[PDB]
Amino acid sequence: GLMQFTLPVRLCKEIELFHFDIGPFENMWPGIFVYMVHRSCGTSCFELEKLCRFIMSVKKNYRRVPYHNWKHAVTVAHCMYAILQNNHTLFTDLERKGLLIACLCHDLDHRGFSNSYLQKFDHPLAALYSTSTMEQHHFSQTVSILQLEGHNIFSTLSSSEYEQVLEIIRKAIIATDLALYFGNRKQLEEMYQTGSLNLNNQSHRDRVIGLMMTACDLCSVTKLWPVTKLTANDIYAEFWAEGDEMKKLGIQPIPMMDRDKKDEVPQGQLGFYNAVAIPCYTTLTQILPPTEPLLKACRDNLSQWEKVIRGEE
Ligand SMILES: CNC(=O)c1ccncc1NC(=O)c1nc(C2CC2)ccc1Nc1cncnc1
Ligand SMILES: [Mg+2]
Ligand SMILES: [Zn+2]
Repeated sequence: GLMQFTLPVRLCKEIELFHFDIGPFENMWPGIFVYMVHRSCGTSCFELEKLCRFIMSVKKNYRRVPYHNWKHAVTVAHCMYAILQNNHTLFTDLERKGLLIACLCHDLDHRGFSNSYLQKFDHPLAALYSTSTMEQHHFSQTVSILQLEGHNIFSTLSSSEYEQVLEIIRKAIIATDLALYFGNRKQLEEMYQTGSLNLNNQSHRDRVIGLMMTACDLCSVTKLWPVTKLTANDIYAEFWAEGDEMKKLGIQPIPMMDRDKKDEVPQGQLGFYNAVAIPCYTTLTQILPPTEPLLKACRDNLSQWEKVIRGEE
């Protein structure tokens, strides 16, 4: 109860910045995450005996994939933590509790394949969920772990606070289905231009949290160039594996995934930052001004990829 976590000075300072890397030491990530809950939400809002067990069950149910892994979970939670702490008043005590849990669980039991690959493979999970396949799987795994004994971190909420918090987490996890991002950004844009946006409209908050979630989920692109560059490798390791699996199914895959089209990557990154990342953070900064560091860091990296093409690295 009087048992706050501390961190090495460098981590204590660097953790409050959007562009924080959580480092190569697996065994501190749980301490980092707990620390984020305790500053973001209070020393009280989760019983330590129960949080720590939830964290360790969630670690266990991520897999050893190059990108969609436990380290990705915690990066995404960190980024959400930075947004909450720079947007201190805008969000309820419940939103704070649910969104960090949402982020930690957002990719539970991911195998490193797209919704598309399950559909073309005819994987059972595509039968049981037609759209946002992995995302309904991830929310489903999250509820399963919450029902293990000594794992209900929410035990002390009222029935209705409980239903609110699980409903936050579910929409939050679903929003990480980038297929849904595009229209969710379009609608939020139109509501901020035409000034109709209202953060007491619960359908409006929903969209906003949805964008926050896209932003956190993509936040490897808002890191210092050396981190972005090296995470790009991890994401492509998965893509090229999927491309290989597409070919096995006798389907020439999209070039993003053809490991014989490695040359076309830097142009592909350009396309992506232009089509997706820049738009995401632009609209996010438009809505939540204190998140600009994300847009600035995104732009730097876009520029770093322009320099790649021009032969300058
Ligand atoms: C939707 N279009 C495309 O996904 C795209 C197209 C052409 N090339 C690349 C593309 N996607 C990505 O690069 C990418 N995608 C994603 C999710 C799967 C969708 C997440 C992070 C990414 N980048 C990244 C991350 N961390 C460090 N460096 C880079
Ligand atoms: Mg995902
Ligand atoms: Zn993710």
